[PDB]
Amino acid sequence: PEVVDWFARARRLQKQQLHQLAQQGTLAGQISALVHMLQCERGASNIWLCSGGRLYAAECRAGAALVDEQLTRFYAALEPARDAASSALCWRIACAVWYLPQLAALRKRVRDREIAAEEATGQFSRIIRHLLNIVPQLNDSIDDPQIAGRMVALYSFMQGKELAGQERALGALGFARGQFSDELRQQLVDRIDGQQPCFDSFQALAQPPQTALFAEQCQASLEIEQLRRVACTRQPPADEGETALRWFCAQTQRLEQLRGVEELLIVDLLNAADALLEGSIALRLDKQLLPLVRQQAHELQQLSGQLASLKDALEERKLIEKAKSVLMTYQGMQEEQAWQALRKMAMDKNQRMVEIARALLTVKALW
Amino acid sequence: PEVVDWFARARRLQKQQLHQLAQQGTLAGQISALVHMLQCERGASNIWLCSGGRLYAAECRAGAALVDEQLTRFYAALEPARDAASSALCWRIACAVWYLPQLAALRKRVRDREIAAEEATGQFSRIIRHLLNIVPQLNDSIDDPQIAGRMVALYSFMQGKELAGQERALGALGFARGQFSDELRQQLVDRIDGQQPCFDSFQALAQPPQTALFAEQCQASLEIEQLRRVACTRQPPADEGETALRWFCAQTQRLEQLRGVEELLIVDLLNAADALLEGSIALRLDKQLLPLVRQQAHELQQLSGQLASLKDALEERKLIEKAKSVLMTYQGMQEEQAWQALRKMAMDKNQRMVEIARALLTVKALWR
Repeated sequence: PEVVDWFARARRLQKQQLHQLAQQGTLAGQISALVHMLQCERGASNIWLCSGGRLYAAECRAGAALVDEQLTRFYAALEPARDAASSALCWRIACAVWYLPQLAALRKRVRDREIAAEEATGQFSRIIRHLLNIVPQLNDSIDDPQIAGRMVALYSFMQGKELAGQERALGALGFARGQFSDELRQQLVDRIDGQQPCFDSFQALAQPPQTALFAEQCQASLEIEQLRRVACTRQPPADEGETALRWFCAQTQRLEQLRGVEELLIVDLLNAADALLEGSIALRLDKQLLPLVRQQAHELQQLSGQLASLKDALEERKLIEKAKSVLMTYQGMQEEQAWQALRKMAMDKNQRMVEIARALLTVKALW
Repeated sequence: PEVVDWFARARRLQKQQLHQLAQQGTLAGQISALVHMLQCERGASNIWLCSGGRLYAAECRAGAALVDEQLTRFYAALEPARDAASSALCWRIACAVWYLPQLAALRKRVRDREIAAEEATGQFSRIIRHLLNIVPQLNDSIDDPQIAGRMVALYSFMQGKELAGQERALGALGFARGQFSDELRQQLVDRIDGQQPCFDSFQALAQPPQTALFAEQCQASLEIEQLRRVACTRQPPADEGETALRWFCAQTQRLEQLRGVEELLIVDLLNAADALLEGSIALRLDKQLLPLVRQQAHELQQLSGQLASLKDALEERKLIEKAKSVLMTYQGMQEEQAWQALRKMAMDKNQRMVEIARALLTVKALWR
């Protein structure tokens, strides 16, 4: 009866949407490439600055050029959206497009070394962050469940990879100074913690050949694992940039492996979109709308937001200090020992430290 | 340059969306009213069935008439929505409209008493849930930040009120039987804890005059609180329906108070809609997109689905059983004592029992 008409419209709308999957997939792929080159540029700039202008100048120069190439292709890929993007998507594109022109200024300062590594790192990260924020919004305008599923798996991956890039940066800073402040250490830990939800989401949503590829091509790194423990537990070697470089090179190799997988996710998504363009109701509705999947996308985007917010960072640190007190009081731990205990529980349960701390505070009646 | 170009198109699109506000606001109001009448019918049918066809026949008949009256208005409010409906909104609407025609069959069984109170309760609840699921979807085509914020606050409130209604039904069943099984008790507890995030979300998002009205009009009930404690602790009195009625009536007054506030929210939303028709980027962005607000709507829908799913219910019970074992082993608690401890922590911390359970399993290396 009336029901048939609501399905007829839903189906009409979805068939129209079919024709935008190509432009949408291409934009996502183009955002991925730009972000990747920006990640390369951020890395080279970091070493350039931490080395006092001794190293990686060539890489900075090649990086910037490759970024400029991808910028062109990104602006090209935005064209289809000019007369089709929703209000919310337009806002996301606007914020991303707003920061891009700052590259000129930023590069000059990196070149002249009139900026600190943490600052330049922060500015590259912000540009990247707003570019990535386009993706989930892109997904809100995609009705096909298979493709929306692939978009969220891809975004999850891209977001984990970005947090891996921030791990590289923060760790390089610490090893270059020869010390990790408690602040820097916490940020490093937060960048490592944060990857977990991202790649977990990716594994839950990806296709079997994709996760197979991930497990094979992106194996855990012993050296990175050891270096993480060093940064979190003791003074690094005073080898004047040598350990920083070992860290940087190992992380760079990991990031290149991740990129190899990411490129395949984008190929698979484009091919899948091509295929589609070749033509109980409640149970069916969840499979069609994928509400929990799209929520996951929003949660990762939100997690990203919080890591870039000082308000949020200090809020979470408040909880962690509280949880440390509980361990200090009821368990006779020392401050550093309390922090390490929470950190260890976070690793073992695959949760962030603030999640462990909140958990401890909710059941504190038992202490 | 290009920047202003994107902002210009956004503003322009938003301006155009102002024209859908009246029908979106109206549809939300008609959904609210239909859900309310269905809640009245659910409760009447429940007393009719639990009293073995002795009480509430008049209320059932009247309630059904009111529902039919609102269905007409609901179906009318759908006509304008058609022209602006996204694919996902179409699906939500189709789902809700798919179950509506089943009311006739359900009522006949209710009259003939050829259905159990829990079964009749569940079928009303299912129609209600799909109607409610339309509301958050309404936001996928609402660009205005203030309105979208109002829609989520309303949905949060509507959802808390629905769960309060399920609390009434579950408690009445238990008191009518003279016993709460461990099962019925968990479902009751779950309906009560579920209300917390709904009304917390409403309070965070509503306007000060709206939270004010709520704080004054919908104050906690000592009688309901005492009866909750009875249902969760000891055996209820075998007074052949007397306590059940006491429960039902207290809860029904509570729901009418909530309804008063809900009607205000709708009036306010409509006024705001009319007044709109007649009118540091990370900062501007958040204010405009309201990611936290969309997150809240997500979570409440998630909670809603979980309470409706046996898979989800049993997944969560597994966690609660594990947490109980932890208390039984490392703290020497009896099983019932263990369960009571978890429920207690959940009230005190304003979290669901499964969240308390998860918290304890997360840190149990500390007890080890």
